[PDB]
Amino acid sequence: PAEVKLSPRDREGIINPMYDCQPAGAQYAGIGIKDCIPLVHGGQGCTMFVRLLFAQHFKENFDVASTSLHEESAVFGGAKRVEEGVLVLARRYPNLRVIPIITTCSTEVIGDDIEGSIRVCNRALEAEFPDRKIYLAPVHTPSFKGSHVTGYAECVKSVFKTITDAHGKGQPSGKLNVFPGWVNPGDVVLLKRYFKEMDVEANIYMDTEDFDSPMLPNKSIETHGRTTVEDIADSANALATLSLARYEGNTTGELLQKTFAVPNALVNTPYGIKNTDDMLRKIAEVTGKEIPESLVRERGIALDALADLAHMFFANKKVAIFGHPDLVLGLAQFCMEVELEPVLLLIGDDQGNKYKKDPRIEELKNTAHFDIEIVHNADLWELEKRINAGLQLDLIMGHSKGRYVAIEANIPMVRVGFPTFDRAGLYRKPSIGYQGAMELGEMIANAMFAHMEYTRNKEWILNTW
Amino acid sequence: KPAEVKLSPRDREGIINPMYDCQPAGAQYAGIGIKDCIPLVHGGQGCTMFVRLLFAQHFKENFDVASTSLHEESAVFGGAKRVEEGVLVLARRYPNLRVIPIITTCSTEVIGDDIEGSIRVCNRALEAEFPDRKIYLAPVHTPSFKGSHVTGYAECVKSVFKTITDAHGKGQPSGKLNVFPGWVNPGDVVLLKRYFKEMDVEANIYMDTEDFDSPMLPNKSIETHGRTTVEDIADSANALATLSLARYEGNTTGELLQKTFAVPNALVNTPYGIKNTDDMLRKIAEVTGKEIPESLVRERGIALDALADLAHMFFANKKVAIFGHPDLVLGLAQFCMEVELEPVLLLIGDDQGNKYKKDPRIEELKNTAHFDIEIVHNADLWELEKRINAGLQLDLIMGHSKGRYVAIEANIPMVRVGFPTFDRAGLYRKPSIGYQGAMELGEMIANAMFAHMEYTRNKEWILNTW
Amino acid sequence: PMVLLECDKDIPERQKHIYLKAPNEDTREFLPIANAATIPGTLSERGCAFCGAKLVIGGVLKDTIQMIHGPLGCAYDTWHTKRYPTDNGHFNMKYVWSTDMKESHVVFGGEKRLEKSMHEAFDEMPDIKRMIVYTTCPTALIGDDIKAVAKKVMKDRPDVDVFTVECPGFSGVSQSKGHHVLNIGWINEKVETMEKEITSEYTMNFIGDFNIQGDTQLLQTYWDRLGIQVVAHFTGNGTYDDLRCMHQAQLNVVNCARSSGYIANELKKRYGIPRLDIDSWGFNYMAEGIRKICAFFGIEEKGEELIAEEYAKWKPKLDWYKERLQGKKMAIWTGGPRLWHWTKSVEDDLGVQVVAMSSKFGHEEDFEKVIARGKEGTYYIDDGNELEFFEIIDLVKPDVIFTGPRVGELVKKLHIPYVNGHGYHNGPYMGFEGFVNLARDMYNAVHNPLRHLAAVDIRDKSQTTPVIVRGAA
Ligand code: CLF
Ligand code: CLF
Ligand SMILES: [Mg+2]
Ligand SMILES: [Mg+2]
Ligand SMILES: [S]
Repeated sequence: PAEVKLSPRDREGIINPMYDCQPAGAQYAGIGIKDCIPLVHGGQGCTMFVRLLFAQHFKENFDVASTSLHEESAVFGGAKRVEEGVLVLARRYPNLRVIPIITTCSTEVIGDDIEGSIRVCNRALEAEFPDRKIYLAPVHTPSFKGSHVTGYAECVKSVFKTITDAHGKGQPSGKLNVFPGWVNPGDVVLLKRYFKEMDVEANIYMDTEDFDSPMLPNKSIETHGRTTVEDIADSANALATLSLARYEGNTTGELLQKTFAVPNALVNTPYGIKNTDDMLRKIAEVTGKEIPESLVRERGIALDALADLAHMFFANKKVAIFGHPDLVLGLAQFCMEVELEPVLLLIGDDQGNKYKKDPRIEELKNTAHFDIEIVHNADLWELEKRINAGLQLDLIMGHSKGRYVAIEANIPMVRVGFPTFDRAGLYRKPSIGYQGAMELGEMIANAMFAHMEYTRNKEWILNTW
Repeated sequence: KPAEVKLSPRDREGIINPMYDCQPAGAQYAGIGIKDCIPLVHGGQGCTMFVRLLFAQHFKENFDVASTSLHEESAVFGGAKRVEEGVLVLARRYPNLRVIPIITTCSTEVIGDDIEGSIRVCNRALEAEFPDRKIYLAPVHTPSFKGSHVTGYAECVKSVFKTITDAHGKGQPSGKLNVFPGWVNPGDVVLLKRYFKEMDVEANIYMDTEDFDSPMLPNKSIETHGRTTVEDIADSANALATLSLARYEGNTTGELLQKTFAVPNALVNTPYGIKNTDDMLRKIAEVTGKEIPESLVRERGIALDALADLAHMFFANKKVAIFGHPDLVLGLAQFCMEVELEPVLLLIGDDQGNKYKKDPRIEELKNTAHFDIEIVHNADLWELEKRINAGLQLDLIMGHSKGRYVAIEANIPMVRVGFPTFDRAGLYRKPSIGYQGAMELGEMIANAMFAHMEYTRNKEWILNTW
Repeated sequence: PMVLLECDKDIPERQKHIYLKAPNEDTREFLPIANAATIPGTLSERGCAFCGAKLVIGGVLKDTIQMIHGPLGCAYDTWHTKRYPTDNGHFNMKYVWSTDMKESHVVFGGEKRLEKSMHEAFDEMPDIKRMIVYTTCPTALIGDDIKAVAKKVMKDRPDVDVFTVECPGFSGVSQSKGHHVLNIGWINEKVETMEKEITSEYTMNFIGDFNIQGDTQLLQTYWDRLGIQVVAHFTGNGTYDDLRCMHQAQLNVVNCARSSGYIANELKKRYGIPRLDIDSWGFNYMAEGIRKICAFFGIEEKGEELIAEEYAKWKPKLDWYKERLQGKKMAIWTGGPRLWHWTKSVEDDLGVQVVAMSSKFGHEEDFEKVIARGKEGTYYIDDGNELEFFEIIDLVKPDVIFTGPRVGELVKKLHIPYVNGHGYHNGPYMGFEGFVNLARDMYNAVHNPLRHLAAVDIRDKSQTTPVIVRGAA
């Protein structure tokens, strides 16, 4: 009677949304580009609340501007607000090179002609700044479909289309393109090390390592995306694209394959051991480079650590996971590797028709020995209501906006995905790869250990494990 | 009335809840960091087996240590034959064995076995039986009724270095630093190796325990070994300088190499916190003539950025108790004050108070603290529990896992530091020293406080927009 | 004079929004423009009208569903961002509700989607019988009539009460418009729709306090000591039904005249309840406020007992901080009122010099107040933007900035510490004890070893790493 079931939320309304709207994800894509300030065409909250969200996750400022739609534009249209906003950015930020122009619910409803405004601004900018090139990318992100996951993917794709349309195909680079998806600076640091150890040249899109910026003696601000116009333009010239996230950048890898014949390889997001193994095998396949001994060792260190935990503390423990779909599906596989039982997976948006075709669902259906409920179009009330109805969980894995569910239910909780504002430093700690699997497993154990102490549940057992 | 930093002894003769183990345990720890070494603990069997268990608790790994298996007969009539047989049984069964620290215990110190005489007997016997091997037998005098595992670690390092360098002497200058980090984790070794690599400084780290965190490999090979070789130890006579990070955990070996071989020894504050790391790097630059790299300015800046998110918001005016090895207690007290924590109670666990009173870091604390600090020497962990019972208000404890029940029952968040940290996972892989270590310590403190705020419903809504 | 900053050379209209107060000026000739349109593309700090209604005022209530009629982003964005505790387990911070508007609702209308969401919310939490419904950008644009839906829901479900607010984010110029729409609808529709027991000879409402880190609960210890019944708090630690009773009060005490003056003005017009403006931040300000309240009620001696005890408890600590904060330079970059509630109170009580102030959404009224209380040589900025903030820092070199966390994280790179001027560091900040809390955070922010450490370049042979000696009150 062994069943992995997909079902939608049974309510029309949302209580406690899992994700933000599309424009928020588009902003996140854009802030990873060097010399980029996204321009969010709509009311002011659509910008300011997202700048706050990024400050909650990263404890850093990121620059995003608004077009400040007001009442007159709601009656007569807002094109003049886009056009002014572009010029005001260009005039006041002399080094600015890229402006994704991100629509919102308001500006999608009223039908402002973004591409027409871009033609006006391109003419104005070419006349006023003859020796400057600014790339204006139209990003259509109505908030009444999809989520910040879809908006991220749409913005990446539009920026890549815009910049590669301008520069076309040149000389082969010998590099990989890599789209890790929506990951932390620590995940980017880990991937750079993997490619360096395997002697593989690669651009990671976007390179967000420097979001964790120093406080320096010279008072310099280094909190920038490192992916440049040049880096994005060179994507046309790659040997191949490695796409780690079906819902977070694969569509850009496909676009580069259609436009420039750069072959795209979509792999399972590298959460856990097998998914990391298979990612490295694909890298080896496409580059002809061997997997280095250093990665065999990191893998073995991870396995050694996880083996201290799995049958002692994890076996038969019931887990709920929520977050981005690539993360939820990848973490469910990781959980199984360490004998955890992910019985409830919650995915937070209207993309169920795609999720039903995800091959990882089938990988779960063919492996799990316990029922799995996958709730799509889920909110976080879907988790709280199921706990209130009697679902027994030993662990929750998810982002910080679910914290009160775990706190009130007295269930230990590991913070994963976005945003993780209610713990310190998690943006620096990998979750993907071998090291990431080890770090995740040790977070899980340490959360369980503290819970055993606070609840006096065999707390004496933490001596000779 | 100005703040006072007061040193006081435990007021009881007995111990309740000892902070440290005995000298032989620390000597065993020193020895397991040497490649092709199996320490031989001359005494009853518990003196070995309980310490192998202790290392398994901290590291979740096996380490090889042997016993001489003192029994009744040898306790009454002398244990030399047990030493001598144990050495030969080791050599016969472990063909790659090169170093045997012969570690005394309370029993074999009380009965007065002549360890140096047994070593002469064994050298004779080994030279005849194995004419193509050289095995280094180091006499390690570690009566457990003096000192602690801290002093026993320092004594074993010094005796092994004396033994090996006596045999090899001084030769070709190596151009390397000797580095004695003291009793630290594998993650601390990993950080130091990176610092030296980024500063283009060749160095031997004594002992190199990185590989204690060993992989589970496809070929089933066992790589859980110390990496410091005989050759590494012998080369200490040829170094440009010694950098000693721990006054109580290896500086006496630096001093012996200075006296014997004219290798200048530089003792610095143990590098817990920002200033102590800065000053260690300044000393390395002075002795080597090498610049501090930009990469370390950046790591320092990332640490400061992280700690600035925590200090005035969550840490200011919070009261801390710290216990552990003396170099770690004094260094963590300095780190705490950099981040606005107030370390009001420092507990150091052995009879070395005559040395602690002269520690320059005590004066550094006297000159900075704006709050009273009690430094209890010869402390046990009952000295902490009793003070809490009498009304000491603490917001945080920093110490090793054998103090866990104090924190649990008092409902005080604790961060696990020092040795052993068996009741949390992976801590041996985390640095505590250096810039990255300061950041990871500060974030452990914050995350422990954050969980405590949730469990106790103490303004748990505040963890949103800090 | 009015100031044209270098970063505003291509947006020179900004000069009429920035006043540098100079000796002998007639300030009436130099009042910033305020509450005017934003310039696109500036990185203004402003938010939207919906924020002002739901996040700032309505969402404070402890027992009310906050139904945001729109796509899910507006709801997500106003959840896990405020610090207004309650005495019922923080219901207000744990939950947010959306109608999850989809494309089909843009095409065909969202009224049935709202109605369904509303009944679901009441069904999921059967103990909750009160709701506020808010419009957002697209539900305003398609003309959904949320008042009509709410009317039907109340007819169909007679044990619930629903209030509605039209507050799409493009309305007005800032969050200010949301305040106004909410205030006026509440007094028009819901005041005097129930009554409560009167248990004191002395009654008041406290208008314009949102219980940031428990501010309202701290002030309530004063009212309870003085034997004053608070009919309603607008809206800190409040309830929907208490707000229906506001007409019963003898006196309206106002702190936030910006967000909440509207309903105090209408309560005076309609019910004759006098409006008393106070400052509930500031040590000596709090004493003035208590004395006014007690003079109005004729309980002066009870006021003087409370003041005496509070000064005995807290004044020595306040004065310890004043000794160490005297002469420090401060900037305040917040919504508006805290500029005029803090500039002179930190000067009087802590010796702190406020050298620059920026208001996101203040009106000309707020500028009148702040310039009346503020210093010469200080910059007064309406609707400041990020590049202006950098130029102002170079001009006035503050020792500390009271602002939101994101800006605090930006100025940290320049080694300038911050205190959260919105949600506080370690509050509450109102009242006698609260000003001591504010002073403690300011002290720990500025006299912080990490700031000194950050300035040291370890590569400079010439530099050492210092130690600083701190203190505690
Ligand atoms: S000013 Fe809402 S965040 Fe926007 S794109 Fe629409 S779902 Fe997303 Fe104010 S009312 Fe809200 S927050 Fe903006 S939309 Fe307007
Ligand atoms: S075989 Fe057993 S455990 Fe060994 S001593 Fe003897 S009774 Fe005790 Fe004690 S103090 Fe340390 S551990 Fe030894 S060297 Fe003495
Ligand atoms: Mg291991
Ligand atoms: Mg930072
Ligand atoms: S605003």
